[PDB]
Amino acid sequence: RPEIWIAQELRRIGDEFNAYYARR
Amino acid sequence: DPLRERTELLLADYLGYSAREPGTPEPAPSTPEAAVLRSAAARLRQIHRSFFSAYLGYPGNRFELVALMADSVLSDSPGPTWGRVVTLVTFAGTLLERGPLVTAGDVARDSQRLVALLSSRLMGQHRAWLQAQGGWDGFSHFFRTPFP
Repeated sequence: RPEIWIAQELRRIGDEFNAYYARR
Repeated sequence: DPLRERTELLLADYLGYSAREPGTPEPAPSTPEAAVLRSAAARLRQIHRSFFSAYLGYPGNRFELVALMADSVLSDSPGPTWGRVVTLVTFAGTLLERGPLVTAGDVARDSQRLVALLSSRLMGQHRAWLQAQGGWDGFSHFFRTPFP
């Protein structure tokens, strides 16, 4: 089920991207 | 719901832009949040060029792929964040892109299907979360945060 792995990377990418803006 | 309609307009704007015929003029963002999303998506693709470039000419079922992941990407702990929202939407847009370097009706219906899917996921389980963030104005403010 490749969706589980890609979702994982999208989740990591999104959390990291969010952190650049979170607060500043 | 006005919040639903504003959400649908935003996704239609961005995914429509993503799906457009190669070499045609870029449509002007319809709203401030549409311009912010376009800018944030572009920066995200720059940062993760090799990851997104790999799905750029994606020959498989575009709707299925996003439908399989939309709930976990938005839901799974830590939970929904604007970063996740942009990432999922940017991923969906990537799947729709065409062009000379890539190639080296269908797109229309797929973009419509993705607009409906993503709107529903946002207005479905994460509606309360979105309102507490100040809605799409919160989104715009979040990514306009000044930098060093």
